[PDB]
Parts: sequence; C-alpha cells; structure tokens
Amino acid sequence: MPLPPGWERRTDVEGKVYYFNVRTLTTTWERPTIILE
Repeated sequence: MPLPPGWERRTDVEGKVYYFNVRTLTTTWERPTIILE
C-alpha cells in the first residue's frame, strides 16, 4: 500500500493516525490507496 506524493500520515495525541492528502488538503482516516483521483 504505497503513499503517492502529496500524502502524509500524522499521529494525534490520542495515539491515532490520520491521513492528510496534502494535494487537496484533505484529512481522512483512509490509508493512501494505489493512486487517488
């Protein structure tokens, strides 16, 4: 499960990891899939 450029994964104080699509500025609990359009 690769992370295409423009994807970052950040951990919150809760110990949770949220995924941020930097390209569209989206904060989601969805693992970076093989390309997202």
